[PDB]
Amino acid sequence: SFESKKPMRTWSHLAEMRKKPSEYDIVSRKLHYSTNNPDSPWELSPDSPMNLWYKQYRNASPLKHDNWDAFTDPDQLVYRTYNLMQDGQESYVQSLFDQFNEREHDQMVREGWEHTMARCYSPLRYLFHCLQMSSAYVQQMAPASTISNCCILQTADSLRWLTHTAYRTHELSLTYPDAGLGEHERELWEKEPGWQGLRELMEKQLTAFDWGEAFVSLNLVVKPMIVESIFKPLQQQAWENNDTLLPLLIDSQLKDAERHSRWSKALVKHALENPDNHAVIEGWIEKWRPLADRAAEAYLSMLSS
Amino acid sequence: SFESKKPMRTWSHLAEMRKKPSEYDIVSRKLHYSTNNPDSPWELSPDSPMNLWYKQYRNASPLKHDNWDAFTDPDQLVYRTYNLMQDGQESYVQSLFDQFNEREHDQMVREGWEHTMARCYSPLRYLFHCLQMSSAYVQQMAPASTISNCCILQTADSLRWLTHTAYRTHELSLTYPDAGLGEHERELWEKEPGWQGLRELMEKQLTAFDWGEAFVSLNLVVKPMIVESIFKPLQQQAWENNDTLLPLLIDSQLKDAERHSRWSKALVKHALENPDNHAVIEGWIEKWRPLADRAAEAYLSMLSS
Amino acid sequence: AMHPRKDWYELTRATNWTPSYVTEEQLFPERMSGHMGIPLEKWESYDEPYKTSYPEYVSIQREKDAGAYSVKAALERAKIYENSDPGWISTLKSHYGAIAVGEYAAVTGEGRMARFSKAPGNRNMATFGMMDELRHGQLQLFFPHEYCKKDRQFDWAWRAYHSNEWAAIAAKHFFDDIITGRDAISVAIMLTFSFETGFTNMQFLGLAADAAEAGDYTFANLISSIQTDESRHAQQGGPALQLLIENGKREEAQKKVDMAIWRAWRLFAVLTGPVMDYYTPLEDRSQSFKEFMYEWIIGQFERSLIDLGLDKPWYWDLFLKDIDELHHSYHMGVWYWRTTAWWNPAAGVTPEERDWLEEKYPGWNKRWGRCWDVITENVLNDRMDLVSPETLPSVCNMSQIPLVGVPGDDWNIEVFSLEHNGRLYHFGSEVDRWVFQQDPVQYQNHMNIVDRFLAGQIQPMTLEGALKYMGFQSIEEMGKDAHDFAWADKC
Amino acid sequence: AMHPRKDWYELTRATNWTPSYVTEEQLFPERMSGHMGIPLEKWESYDEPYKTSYPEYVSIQREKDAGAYSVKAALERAKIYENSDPGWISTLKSHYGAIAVGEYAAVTGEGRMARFSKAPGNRNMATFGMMDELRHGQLQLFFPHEYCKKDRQFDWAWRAYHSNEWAAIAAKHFFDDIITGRDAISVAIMLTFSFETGFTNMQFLGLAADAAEAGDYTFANLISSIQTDESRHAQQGGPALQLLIENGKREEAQKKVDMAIWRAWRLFAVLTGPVMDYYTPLEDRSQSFKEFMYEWIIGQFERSLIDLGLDKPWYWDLFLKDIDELHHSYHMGVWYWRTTAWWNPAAGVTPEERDWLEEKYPGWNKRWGRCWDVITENVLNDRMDLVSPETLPSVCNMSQIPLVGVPGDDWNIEVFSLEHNGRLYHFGSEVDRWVFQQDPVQYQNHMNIVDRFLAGQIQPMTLEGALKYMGFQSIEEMGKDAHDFAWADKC
Amino acid sequence: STLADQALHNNNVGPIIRAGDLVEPVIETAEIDNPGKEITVEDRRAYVRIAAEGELILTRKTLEEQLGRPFNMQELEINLASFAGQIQADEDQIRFYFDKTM
Amino acid sequence: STLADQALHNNNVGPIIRAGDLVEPVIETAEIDNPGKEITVEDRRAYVRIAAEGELILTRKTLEEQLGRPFNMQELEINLASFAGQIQADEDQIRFYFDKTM
Amino acid sequence: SAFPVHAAFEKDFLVQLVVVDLNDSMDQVAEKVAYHCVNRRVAPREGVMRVRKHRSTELFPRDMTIAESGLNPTEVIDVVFE
Amino acid sequence: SAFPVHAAFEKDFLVQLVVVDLNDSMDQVAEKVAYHCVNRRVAPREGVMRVRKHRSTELFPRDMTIAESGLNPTEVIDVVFE
Ligand SMILES: [Fe+3]
Ligand SMILES: [Fe+3]
Ligand SMILES: [Fe+3]
Ligand SMILES: [Fe+3]
Repeated sequence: SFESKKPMRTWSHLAEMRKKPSEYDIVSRKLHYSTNNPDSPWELSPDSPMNLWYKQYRNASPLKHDNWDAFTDPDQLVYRTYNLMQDGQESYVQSLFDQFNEREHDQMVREGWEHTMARCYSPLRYLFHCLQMSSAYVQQMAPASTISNCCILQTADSLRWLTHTAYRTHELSLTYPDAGLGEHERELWEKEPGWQGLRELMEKQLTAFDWGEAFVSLNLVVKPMIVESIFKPLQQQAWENNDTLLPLLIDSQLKDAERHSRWSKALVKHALENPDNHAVIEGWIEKWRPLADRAAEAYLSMLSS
Repeated sequence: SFESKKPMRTWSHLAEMRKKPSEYDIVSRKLHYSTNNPDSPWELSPDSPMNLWYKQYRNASPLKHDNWDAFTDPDQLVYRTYNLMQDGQESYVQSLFDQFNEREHDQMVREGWEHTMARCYSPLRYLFHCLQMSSAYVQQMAPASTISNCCILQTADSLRWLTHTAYRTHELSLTYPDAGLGEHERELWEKEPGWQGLRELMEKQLTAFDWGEAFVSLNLVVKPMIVESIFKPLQQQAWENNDTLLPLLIDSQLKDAERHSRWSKALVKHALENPDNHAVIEGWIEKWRPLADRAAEAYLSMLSS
Repeated sequence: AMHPRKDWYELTRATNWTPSYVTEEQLFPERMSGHMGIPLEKWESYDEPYKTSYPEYVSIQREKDAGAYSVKAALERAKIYENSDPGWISTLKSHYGAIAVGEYAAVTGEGRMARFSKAPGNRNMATFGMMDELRHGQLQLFFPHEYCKKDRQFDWAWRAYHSNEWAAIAAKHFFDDIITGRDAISVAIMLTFSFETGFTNMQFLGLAADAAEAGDYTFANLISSIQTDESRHAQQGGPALQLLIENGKREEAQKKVDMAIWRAWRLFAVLTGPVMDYYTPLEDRSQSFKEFMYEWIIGQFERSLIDLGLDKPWYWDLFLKDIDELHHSYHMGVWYWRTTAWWNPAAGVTPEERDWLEEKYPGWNKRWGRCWDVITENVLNDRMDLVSPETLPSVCNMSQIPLVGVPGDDWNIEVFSLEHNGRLYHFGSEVDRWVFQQDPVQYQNHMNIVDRFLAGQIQPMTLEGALKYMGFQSIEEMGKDAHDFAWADKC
Repeated sequence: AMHPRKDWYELTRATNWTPSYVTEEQLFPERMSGHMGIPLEKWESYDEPYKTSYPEYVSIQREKDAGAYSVKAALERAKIYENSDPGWISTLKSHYGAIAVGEYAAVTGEGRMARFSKAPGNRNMATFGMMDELRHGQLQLFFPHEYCKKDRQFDWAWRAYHSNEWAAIAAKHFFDDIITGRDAISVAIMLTFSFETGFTNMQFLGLAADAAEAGDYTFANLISSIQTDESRHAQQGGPALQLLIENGKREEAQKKVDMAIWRAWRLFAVLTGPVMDYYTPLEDRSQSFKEFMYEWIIGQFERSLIDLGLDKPWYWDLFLKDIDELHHSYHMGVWYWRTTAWWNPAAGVTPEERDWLEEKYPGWNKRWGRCWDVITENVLNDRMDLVSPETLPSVCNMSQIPLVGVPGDDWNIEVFSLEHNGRLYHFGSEVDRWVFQQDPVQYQNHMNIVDRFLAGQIQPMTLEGALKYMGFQSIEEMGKDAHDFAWADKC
Repeated sequence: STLADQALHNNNVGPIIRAGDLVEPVIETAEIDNPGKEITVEDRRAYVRIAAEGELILTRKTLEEQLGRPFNMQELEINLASFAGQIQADEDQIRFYFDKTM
Repeated sequence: STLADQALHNNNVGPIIRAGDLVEPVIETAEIDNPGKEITVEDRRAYVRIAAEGELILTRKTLEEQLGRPFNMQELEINLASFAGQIQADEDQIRFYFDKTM
Repeated sequence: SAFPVHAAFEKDFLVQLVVVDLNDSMDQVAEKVAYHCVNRRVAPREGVMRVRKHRSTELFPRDMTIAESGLNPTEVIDVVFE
Repeated sequence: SAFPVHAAFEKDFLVQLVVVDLNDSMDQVAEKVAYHCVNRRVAPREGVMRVRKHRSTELFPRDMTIAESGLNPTEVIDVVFE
């Protein structure tokens, strides 16, 4: 039978929290209803194509936890506060672009630097769009909305970096119209050996459909390699070629990247509450590391010559 | 007798404008009721002390126009849009401070630079507060609210620069605690010869009570000298001493300064509709120029040695 | 200086390349991508007509939210919850329950495109679309959350998609079919074109007009702000349809639009119809449900569909008749079975309202009016047992909504049935049966709530057993007449 | 990393120095500065208790305005102008007329400090104060501006300070005396301490409460946002008073506070009193004018004054009696001479209101009620000539407001007169005469409107000649009863 | 389907502006930037439906002048709740239009 | 002056919060950060008068926890429409207080 | 021998699940449907109620049982007046 | 010989500008003040109206003129009942 019960101060699922629920809790937690029915993620035939896909690539993942939904973004970002934060950071970057343009920064880079940018920087737009696609995939497959929310914002950050690169490629080409800036990046991504490790890495990562393996390979192998092997060496090369804008822009992008590493590590910490997950995660890191290392090595020998 | 008249689409004083009034027009124009009654600016005894002051230092100024109120800020700024603009610029500057601090920028300036900053930069806080006081004076005495609004925002900008200087003085002192940063600026402003031209200049300018002479001496003599003789030489010195933050900060302050020059010039253009005002303005510029030149010369020989 | 977006926009979507270490098909599998065999190079002509870029996006969306939250904050003491007509409060409750977590599901339709569309401009506009639906999911959880402490039915803003309540099943069956359960190109066409340039304008602008009349500006300001995002990301679908038509796939495109519009229609008729013609107080009804339909779906949406080179759907005349009829019957079902709803349906049949209904739908009193005559007589005579049901409606195997017809003087009702794979299915229209036949693997083993009741899954097999199954956790949560029958006094 | 404000704040106000090329007195002349001979070094201990810094200011004020304008924009169609009680519309009109350009004048009191205060923290906090009053002047021109097209009386939001209308003279005589017409330290004490921690809370928060009850959230949200700035820049006055007391100037400080509070009181009694007890619809009256007085001025303001080491003013008991009495009489004067106001006074004396008035002010019906009995009888008997005046009130030479007393059964009225320099002046209280005697050079040759009428300056010397002199430009602009006497029907 | 036929066979295009500070400026802009076209306006309080036949242009420069404050074309999105017609938008204007004539 | 005497002789201090999203978080914060003091609240719809005897502290950390979103102490100004008591404010808290006891 | 049917009653607005019995006459089935209809949403009236397969033209005889009828469970029936 | 006075009428709520004549009796002055008061804000009554300097205890005689009174222009008078 049905009893009488009083109104609750928050959602019925938070109503046993000790602390007063935050904005983050209220709008982010336990929103994937597709994990409720293990036989029918989606309200359709149990063997519909997308039901099979999710039962295979989410529910059946070797990476297992009995309460994914208790995962918490260490940054507790919501849409509102992401836009406040990134409007501040992106307004700062746009102001840098405006001011460094006024100062005709690009005319004073070391002789030849435009050629190094056209080879090693402007085709990053492909790489970053791969991050973007791949983040969107972890979003749609992750088994808790608090995980997926982190991926959504990471997907937006990828597009942010993509757009920086597009903007600067075009701007650089105005001072240097005879380096193929804005013209030859697809040929470079497809045929230049320094790009082929990365391109092989992402094409294979983009076809890893298990949500766990997708997350591990993207966030724990590929993206840390980009930070150490692409972002930071590029800042150093800029330093030696009198490009003082690139280091500042890359320090803004590194804030984003550090934030991705933060939620990633927090998700690892949550998954490792289950002891089996150590061998699962470590297995996938070993699987993907040699591609990542190969990618890095080819990129740096292209950059450093 | 009294006729019937229809509602107007805007204030009765704008209602003959051809164009639809703007936000700027609506909230800025013709708000000084103290110019309506030439015998009694203020609603008090006609010979009250402040009535005498205004009749002497505003109404009786040699700088004359029959319609001061038709003056227009070329930038058409209102409080709302000033805060949007300066929140963007000041957020950018604060982000620069944060990032350059992270990078330990101050530890890499050329040997001795902290001593040059402590002599030639940190006492600017006195100079800029003089600008602040002086702007507030032109505000309260100017004979049209659209002129006064420009002064108010200029007064805020002065305080903005003052606060930059305070912030950086304190921050620099953390890396360089034995240069007297934050300790000896008043003694420097009062006793160091490189500061005495400027200090003589502002003390005499702050006692020019005629609104016209106040405006001309502040905006057409002193502030252009600061741009050419203080702001720009400091950027050049920073360049030669590996201070890459100071040039960026000063480029933000120069935006403010260019904006002051813009409304100033527009006010000159408006006043010169009256032919007598040419000799008045030019007379005051000749009167104040030698102080300004002396100030500049002493500052630069202190800076360049 | 800054360079204008036109000068660098092309580089932002110059992101297609020719795969070499995997095949194109592996990277864009058809079951997720739905490219219909159209090669990568043809997709590069896709040109989103409503562009944005990342720095503009974060700036503008910051401003949108600033205004939405400010207005909520400034009007918290306006006493909407206490001073509004209870039919208006019920409209809020169904809206938030039927939409909030469905918005958050839509993140996944946009993510499907961001990853699996072969059109590069689509993948970027989908990335903003992901972000937009995230906003919409968070807004429509945050806004109703302050009412939790007033009324447990507001807990269904969060709870409804987690339940097996009949209307939540209808909503999830629809959204999982058009948003989360198909390939990227199907989402472009069925969600962003068909649903989001068609019907969402009804719920989010037509309803806003009623909210503004009802003096609820927090809600009107919220939902019209939401629809400004939709107006941008809905423009992903046109350019996909145009491309499909240019590459020989007009027929497939047309079938997907026809199916999505019908599916959307049946769900909006059961949620938005009763709201607009019955729950919203008479003097707040900006237009009737049918008038709004003719403005938004016939006048605006259908004209856009024709402009893009598609045809009026084959069922157009059925549709037009349905606009005159279906929601009056759906209202009646929701109201008679109110105890299975998480809001409080208003009957909306005081004599004044019935005069309005008759003006907006001539012949109403001799049809639905005949039913409401009996009900109203039982209420006046305090025969309240005759006003609560003692069995279940039969339910559509497509829309998940009860099977209805026109009652009274010219009674007509029709069920369209189908045997398939050794099972008997029932549908509430020719079109719903056709939708099933278009893709039987999507639907065949799905069980509607009545199928479940008869198969032993709902225990005990009683109305109470069903209310428990549907997720109700206290007596207060089940729907009641909005005015506790006070309307009978007006009769 | 950023460094916290505490670590660098002191350098922002380390801006005093010892003048050498001019004297200290030349740089801070006493007539503009009002330092009373206290040397620069003593002023460096000034410590503003409510600090801000430039980057925080622009950020936070951006956010304040974003919310004010958003709310205005979201509620433009709420029909306040058409659906509000006309007494509420009149309250808006007097508020904007009596305040908007007075806010902009206050920029000049803050500029007086920014330039001429010897306290460095005062000069910076005044610079933010300048900016704040700029905001307040622009808001309260921008908000009423959309109503110009509805009603010429809204033109007085801009026009009033440019006119010689009697109430605009009263307002300007007050603001020019305490804000624009004295030295910097007088402004600190009379404006930021006495007026802006005392009385502005009544107009801008007490009235907000009534506005929120009246369902006008645009206005309530506006004016409470304005008062958040005041709460910061009003904190310039305490620290100045403390310094004056520490340096032997307690008596001078006390006289300035006593004078400013009385002057503020008479003007607020004629503008805010009638609003709160008569124009605001009965059911929107959060508290009576006297109740609000006891909350804000007695309970909050006077307690702060005592905490800072000052005394209750010498006239305290007169003041308390005045709270019970004055505004009822001022209401009557404004309403009987309504044709000289730019708003439409509501009489506020329907039997229901008179019961309320009697509860809030026992003995009211045997006093002011006696006057309203005659007026109401003339209205019922359509003797409308007996409801319009045919002469001028006598007016105070300090407050510029008519000379009034208690009418009816225990009639008492008193004028306090003074000969000075061969002229006869009249004042409406002991305190107003005392204020004049405190600084005769500020007032002596000022002529109130009635002085002007008798001296030949208003031509023709007729009521119509006076309405023209006061600036009225069409028949629509002059005040009328707010309800066109419809209240008589309730009697 | 007479009522429906007649509703379908329109060539109306133009913005649907949500309630707020953009409604009157856009109406005024629609009139100024499409001279010799009739602009129709249907006011539904929460939004306003603004239309012309076949094409309706809003230029940034006119909209800025009618709004009375600095205005970037992309900002129209804050108040553009829907629109009829296909859209083409740039930094200088937005055009609502149809390819066919029904 | 009995009514007036009694109104004057109070030692009430604390914030007056304008209507909005800060009212309940501040009330809750006043209670948590001043344990064993009674907090009084007078609701006037456009604002709320929150008080305690002699001293009332609001800490940023508690206010952030009650508001449920990141919060800097200076932001309280957006909603601090007035206050009783002298104020001392820093990055960590705001204290309302009186020097005397009446 | 519970036997579910889906039943549309004349002049009513919907189809409803009604559980009849395998041995039930068409007269008894028509009663059991009427129970959930007449005097709830449908006004009573004189006449004989009859049972047909949905949209049929043939009435089942009054005495025939659902068992003798060849109806399958969950098929749709109409309840109508002669 | 217009002669302005400021006059407070008994039971009224304010003081008003009334312009009397230099040769006017105190009876005629009391009429001219009553004009702007009685039946406007003050109920009529039986009795004789009298004129005194404001707050005075001495009444001016009824026949005395303002001229014979020594009042100055713009001085305040009360109009009162015996
Ligand atoms: Fe959405
Ligand atoms: Fe959407
Ligand atoms: Fe102010
Ligand atoms: Fe103020």
